[PDB]
Amino acid sequence: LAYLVFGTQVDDFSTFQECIFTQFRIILGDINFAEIEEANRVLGPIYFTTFVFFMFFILLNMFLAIINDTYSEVKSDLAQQKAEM
Amino acid sequence: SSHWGIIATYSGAGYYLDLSRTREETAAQVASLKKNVWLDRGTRATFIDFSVYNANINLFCVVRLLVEFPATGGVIPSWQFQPLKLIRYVTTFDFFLAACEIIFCFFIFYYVVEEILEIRIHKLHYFRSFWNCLDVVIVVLSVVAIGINIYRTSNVEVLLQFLEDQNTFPNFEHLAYWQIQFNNIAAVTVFFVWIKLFKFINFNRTMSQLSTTMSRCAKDLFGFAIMFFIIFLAYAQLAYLVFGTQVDDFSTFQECIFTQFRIILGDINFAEIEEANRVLGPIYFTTFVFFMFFILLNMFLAIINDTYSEVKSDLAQQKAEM
Amino acid sequence: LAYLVFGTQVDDFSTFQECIFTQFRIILGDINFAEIEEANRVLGPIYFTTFVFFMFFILLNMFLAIINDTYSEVKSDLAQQKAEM
Amino acid sequence: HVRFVFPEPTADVNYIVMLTCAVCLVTYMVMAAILHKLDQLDASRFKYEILVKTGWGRGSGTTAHVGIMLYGVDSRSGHRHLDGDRAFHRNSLDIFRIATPHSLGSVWKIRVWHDNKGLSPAWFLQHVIVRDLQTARSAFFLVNDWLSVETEANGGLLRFRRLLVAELQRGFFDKHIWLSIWDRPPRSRFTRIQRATCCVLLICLFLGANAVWYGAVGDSAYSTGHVSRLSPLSVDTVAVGLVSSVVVYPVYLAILSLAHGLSLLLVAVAVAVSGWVGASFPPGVSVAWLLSSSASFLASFLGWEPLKVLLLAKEEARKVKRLHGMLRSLLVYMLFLLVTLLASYGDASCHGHAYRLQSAIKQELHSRAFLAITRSEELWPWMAHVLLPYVHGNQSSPELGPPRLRQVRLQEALYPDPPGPRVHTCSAAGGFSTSDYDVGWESPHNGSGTWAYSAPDLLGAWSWGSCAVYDSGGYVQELGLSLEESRDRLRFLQLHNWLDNRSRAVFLELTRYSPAVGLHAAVTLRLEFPAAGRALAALSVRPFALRRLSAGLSLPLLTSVCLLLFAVHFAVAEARTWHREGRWRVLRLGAWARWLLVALTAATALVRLAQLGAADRQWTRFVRGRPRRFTSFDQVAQLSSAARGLAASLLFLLLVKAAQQLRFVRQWSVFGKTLCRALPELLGVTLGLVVLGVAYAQLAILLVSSCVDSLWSVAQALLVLCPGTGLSTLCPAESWHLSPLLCVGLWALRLWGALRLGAVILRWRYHALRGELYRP
Amino acid sequence: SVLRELVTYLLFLIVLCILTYGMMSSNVYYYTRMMSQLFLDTPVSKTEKTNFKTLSSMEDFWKFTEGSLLDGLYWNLLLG
Ligand SMILES: CCCCCCCC(=O)OC[C@H](COP(=O)([O-])O)OC(=O)CCCCCCC
Ligand SMILES: [Ca+2]
Repeated sequence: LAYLVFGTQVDDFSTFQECIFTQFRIILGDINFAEIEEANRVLGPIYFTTFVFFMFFILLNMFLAIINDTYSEVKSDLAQQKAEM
Repeated sequence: SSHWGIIATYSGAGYYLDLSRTREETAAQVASLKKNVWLDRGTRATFIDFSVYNANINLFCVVRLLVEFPATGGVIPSWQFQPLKLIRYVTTFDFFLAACEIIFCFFIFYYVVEEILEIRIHKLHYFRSFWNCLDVVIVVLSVVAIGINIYRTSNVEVLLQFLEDQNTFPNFEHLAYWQIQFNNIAAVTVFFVWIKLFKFINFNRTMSQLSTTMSRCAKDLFGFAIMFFIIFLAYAQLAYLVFGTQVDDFSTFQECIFTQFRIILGDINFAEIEEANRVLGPIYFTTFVFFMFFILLNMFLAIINDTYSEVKSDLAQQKAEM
Repeated sequence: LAYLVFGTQVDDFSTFQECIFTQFRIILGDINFAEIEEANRVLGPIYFTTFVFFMFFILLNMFLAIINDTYSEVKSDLAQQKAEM
Repeated sequence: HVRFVFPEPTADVNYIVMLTCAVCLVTYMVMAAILHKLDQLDASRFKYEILVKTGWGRGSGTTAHVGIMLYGVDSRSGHRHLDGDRAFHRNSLDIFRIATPHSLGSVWKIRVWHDNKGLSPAWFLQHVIVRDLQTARSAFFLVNDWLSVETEANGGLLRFRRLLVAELQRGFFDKHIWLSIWDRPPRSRFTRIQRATCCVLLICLFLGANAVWYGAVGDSAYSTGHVSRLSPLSVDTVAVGLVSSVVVYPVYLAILSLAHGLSLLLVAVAVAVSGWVGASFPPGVSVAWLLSSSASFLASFLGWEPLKVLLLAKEEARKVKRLHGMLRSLLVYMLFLLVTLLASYGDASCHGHAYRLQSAIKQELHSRAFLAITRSEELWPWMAHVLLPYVHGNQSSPELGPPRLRQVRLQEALYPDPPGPRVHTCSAAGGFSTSDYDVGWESPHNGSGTWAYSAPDLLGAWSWGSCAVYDSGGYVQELGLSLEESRDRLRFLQLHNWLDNRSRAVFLELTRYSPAVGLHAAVTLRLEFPAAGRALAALSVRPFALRRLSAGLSLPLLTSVCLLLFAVHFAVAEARTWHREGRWRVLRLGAWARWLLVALTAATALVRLAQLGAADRQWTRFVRGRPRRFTSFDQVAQLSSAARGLAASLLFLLLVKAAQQLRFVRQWSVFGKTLCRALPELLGVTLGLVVLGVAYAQLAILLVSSCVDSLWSVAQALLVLCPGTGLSTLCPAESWHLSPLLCVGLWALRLWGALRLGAVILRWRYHALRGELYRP
Repeated sequence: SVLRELVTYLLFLIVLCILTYGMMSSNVYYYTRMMSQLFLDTPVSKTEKTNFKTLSSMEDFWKFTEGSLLDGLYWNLLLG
């Protein structure tokens, strides 16, 4: 989506791999957004806001939820098979 | 036609000049315009328009420069450079692209007829799936894009009229407008088509677990997102009312929303917000940061973590017990 | 790996200590990525993307998993063996 | 004629109408949701708890019920079709209790109706033997009187005084549509949402009718604006409200299922028309419209609805009372929210225009050059090059009053320029001169010289500045002579060395006025010089709208008085519940919430009224003489700003409160509870984090002290770990001593991974709260 | 017993948090940075836009050693 929208104006989305790297740098907060918002006034900020929301408030929490559940289950069943037999 | 600039939406009328093909004559014309004062206190907007071709790669470029003079004084410039392709069929790759476009139209017809064959009698409700909604929005966007493309490429009479005599002004603004519209529609359609791929990744017991978790979590995620957005907009309106006349980062409500989203990433500039209000400036920032990272980011985790653990517990208690 | 790849070009990976400190600052969001991509067009972005992904979504979540499991177990044993008489 | 002239001649938008219709629709959307639950929940003391056996007559074998009606002060009840064992046998007594919550009184008003399942009962039922059990709303007095077929024997505890007077007590709070949504008796076909939908439609088309009158049929001589007074004259507001009510009232009776969706379509088109015709409204024709709508509603609530009436087993009643209280709370909160919304968001267009105006004023005053100041004696070319052309130039600059100059003397000279490094920030701080002087320099030779004292006034104090904080006074130089002699006066002041030596700041400030947008602006520049030579610069442009009390009953005045009455109502309601439980009402939200809400509500109105008074005072002072004085509107521009902030703060609280009211949905009630029970844990985590941060911060600040600029690895590993942006980029410039609160927020953004520790706690608590609301 | 330890620790901490105040409140940092700007970033001469922090050649060093260095050493100075 970012490549098709900003692919001829921004220069952080000139190529597909540049889009991937720029998306990885958005997470760490290293972009302008002054050039993203002016290259396209509508559908420009929509991409930014939805990307930030879904990356921070959904996917990171799912990663941590999976890790927490797996660690708890592993500790529980090693404490079950051991010290009880 | 209307433009939708930054301050207002300007009509397609006004007072105009077509310049010359030579530097000397255009310089004389603009000197004459400047001498007999043309821009005065009543001037509200000014446009400059032209185009170039670049025959090496067959691709026109349309350039528009706008300067707005608000009633309160000052100058606001903006610009637009748009490339177009109006002579499509020159090479074999263009014919290949045309064939692919025809294939796309056939695929869209197949999808819509498959949709209507099913919606007719089979499962009259059909809307409690969320995959049918995605299919219908995809086909609606695709047919809109096809209609825009047909309406836009069918007439190029401006280009044909310009090719009669080439000492006139070529008017390509509508073509650029519709090219931008088509690009937006196609990008959104591609995004949704790629999202639709989740319908088929259930090949083992881990994909189904995650999909079930997300489906069972969506409801109460919505329930808490209502509160999250209410608090977000409550902060945004306070920022708009307090800092909206001095900071240029809160000058409009949507800009307040964007700045608040940028604060989460850490892309904040404190050097201007701090002196806009010595009190209620730092208070807003610190309370926003604490209650956004320490409180509201963690309730999402609590909910997701609870539903995932419950899904796994149910799937492991049903199994190995039957 | 970063020292061996970007050692002679970047000036942030000129010495091993600088490599370590630069990685620590990358975790906290102090990316440059311009000379990183200029120095080596492939295997330069690969390092950045893999490092960011693993350090942001996987590796730093295990500390929280350990803390969460310990807190749950402590609370359970303190509230179940006590607060019953 | 003609009477429907085409509206919408422009594109501007009026926010008052949109906000009020949005509020009126949201309140209906929430009221219907609560009323649906109320109706689905109840879709299932007048007497005492003693026996009602009657055995004084025989020959009454017929399976029928009886009705005990007890009227009173808003208390009534019907019959009681219970399930007993006698089942109305041959000459048997029907004694049983009843679930009648009618809280009647011990007055002589009770009706006993004996029906007849076919044959009439010949038994003489005296009364029910009861004296005083729960409320004692009647007495056991024998009647044993027969009535008509399935009729009621009128008694104590067919003239025209009793034919339809019974309806005067029955439908008094039932046909009156307003005060009947929570007072509907059972067995009625109203569904308790119909009586809400109809009244919502009713108020909707009052709003629409008032808007269309004010927008489209003003052809009298135009009936408004030119010959209308904003203040109500009992004709401009009340008379139109009454006629707007009468001309469209009958459709309410006409509409009084599928016929109900057209009601929603009608209200939708009504609000659409109101918004469409509502665009072209002056500020007066909107407050007048609001007052007319309020008057119409008040008329329809007092003098019309009353004139249309002529033609497990114990705790299920707590919920209905709780919901009845909830409705009143909801209406109060909607009204308060509407008042706050009108107070804060009535001039958004002015907000955008003010931002643009201040930006333009800064950028055409060469703000870059002014802040690019190098010393304290080249500002005279600055004034001669960019200031005088900006003021006296024949271009867009309506000044509204000549400029002024007010410098300081400090009554003591200063040392020369410092060789090498200069003063840190504001070194060499002494006193301030306040005595008279003469022309050229401070030396009165005959009397009151040109350099007068110019004593401070009582307005727009200070301006917490770099060196010190002056309030109002200085060396008042008029700098007038608008046409051509302003430059001559500046040259004479420079040549005579007006403020050459011993001069702290300049404090130049005049005015602005944007005739198009309709907003004024106060510009204030200062060139505070800490040391002789190099100087600083600081300018502030405050745009504001000059509205004054003498303009009538403008929207801010109405919102201010409504906020004041809300504040006093909250104050008395809080004082009652404070005095009723005496003392020790502590360790709760309680006072520390109600008192603070009252404080905000009162402060908002008080500051707005003070701003309105100050604006009028300054304006009437300015009209005295224009080419004579300055009048320094700078104070008013401050007050408005403060007022705005206060209102914004108030609205913030209200919005937050709305969130905590989402717990009324059963599945959504957990989120509020969890955050309430994890507070001690979260506070402990924050205390630990801040102690660790203080320790590390003191380590870091005491660790370097060297300025080596080299890889001191042992000392670097601790200091330069997050110092690439923390050492001199996060907030080391001046925020460490100007805004200590901002530093902790800036360092919590950087180290936001630590704040994930809350996820360790909240999660657990959430899990616990899903083990006590599902299984038990 | 715990109260005695608490009060003696608070005394030992209140003495220490003000003993360190006299170490960081001596404005030594201001003097060091004043000297750093005095000696480092001042240009070698008005005709060269270079300073000690951006030296690149031996001739730049010879210019610096007869220039800003002498000005800083010669104009509370020159211990020995
Ligand atoms: C001795 C106390 C140990 C505290 C454990 C801190 C755990 C933690 O920081 O979690 C990682 C945090 C948020 O998660 P992630 O998505 O970035 O991996 O991401 C970050 O850490 C980036 C912020 C920098 C962390 C600074 C460490 C205080
Ligand atoms: Ca389908």
